[PDB]
Amino acid sequence: VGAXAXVXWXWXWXWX
Amino acid sequence: VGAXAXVXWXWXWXWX
Repeated sequence: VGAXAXVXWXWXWXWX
Repeated sequence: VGAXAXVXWXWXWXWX
């Protein structure tokens, strides 16, 4: 979660 | 991964 990969910013799901 | 939860900083595994 949050920032990098997963649920949030960068990779996987959400933004970036 | 990275910063928040998962593999890295904050929650789950790594630091914080």
